Amino acid sequence: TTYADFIASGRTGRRNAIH
Amino acid sequence: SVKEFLAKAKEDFLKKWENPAQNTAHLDQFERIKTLGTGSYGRVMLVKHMETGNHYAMKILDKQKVVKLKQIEHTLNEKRILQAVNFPFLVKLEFSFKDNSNLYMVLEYLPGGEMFSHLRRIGRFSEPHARFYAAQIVLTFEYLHSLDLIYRDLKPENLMIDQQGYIKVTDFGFAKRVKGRTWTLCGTPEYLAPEIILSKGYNKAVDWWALGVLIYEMAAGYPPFFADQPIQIYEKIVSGKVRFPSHFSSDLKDLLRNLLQVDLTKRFGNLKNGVNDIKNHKWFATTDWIAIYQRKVEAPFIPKFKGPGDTSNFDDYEEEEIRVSINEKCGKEFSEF
Ligand SMILES: CCn1c(-c2nonc2N)nc2cnc(C)cc21
Repeated sequence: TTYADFIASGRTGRRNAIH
Repeated sequence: SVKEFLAKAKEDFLKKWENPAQNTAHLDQFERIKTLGTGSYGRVMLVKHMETGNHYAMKILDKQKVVKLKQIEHTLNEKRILQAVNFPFLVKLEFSFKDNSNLYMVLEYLPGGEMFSHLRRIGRFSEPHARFYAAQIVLTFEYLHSLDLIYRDLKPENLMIDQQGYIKVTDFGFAKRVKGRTWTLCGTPEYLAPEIILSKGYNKAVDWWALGVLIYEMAAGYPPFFADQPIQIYEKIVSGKVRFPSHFSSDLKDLLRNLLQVDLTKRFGNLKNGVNDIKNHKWFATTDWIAIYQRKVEAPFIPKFKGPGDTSNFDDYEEEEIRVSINEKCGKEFSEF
């Protein structure tokens, strides 16, 4: 599922602004 | 009318924008409680102002680190804009000052925490719940954009939930007052509009693209473009493709196709009718814009209130000292702060 793919991803925590 | 309200708001803003408040408190007036958050910008600390007993969120930036990160102009923008704005859905800047080492912005504290934590934990918000929050961002961008301000970092991490369940936008680290186009590559990967990724001159339409990303993430529980690395996210954004969960209403999908629109001559918020294309959309038919502004609408969620200084809604961070050198650092760079 898309949800399972998101939860297994490395970007579920707080996201930093770019540099 | 909306034109009349915004005209008075501009007159108020310009007086403060042209003559900014400076040096309105000192570090010794606050008791350090706990770190609320950290990032490349520095940290945000929960503090208590002894003379009032009020709690505040003190954003602390290290001047030397700001210089290394090439964020001098951006930090001056953040403070100059925050001290000048006034809107129900914007976090208030209560005081600001600097010392030999650091810059301090003392903000209104929201113990309710970031929308981010609630959204991740609950998983997703129903459409009426997501709409309630979306309406506050639409009004906030209508206000900011009328002052020639571009926000540039919309995301659930930057939306605080107050004691009444309403939103307060925080973090003006990339906000800028610009009448023309601008070019800085800044923002958060998942929320970048294609014109930013493609190194084009861009305008306030990037905030409306970011609103599409936010509404999608609130209603789906995950963003429209995600991957393990930013490069893979950028490839998805620029592809011109987007997939919606089957539970999304027809009205919600129609609004999102118009906000997540690569074509600038077609993106809602960027047309002749401006923000009214969004306000008048079918998805917002039940939204009473004035009742939202006046905070008369019952909020769908009220964070558990455990006291004015409680931090249960925030993660824990390693506590570091607040060091103040005996020598002034970067005096010229931050002279106007
Ligand atoms: C820790 C979350 N946070 C807050 C607040 N956290 O609690 N009340 C706040 N206000 N204000 C911020 C400004 N800039 C930043 C990067 C983060 C901020």
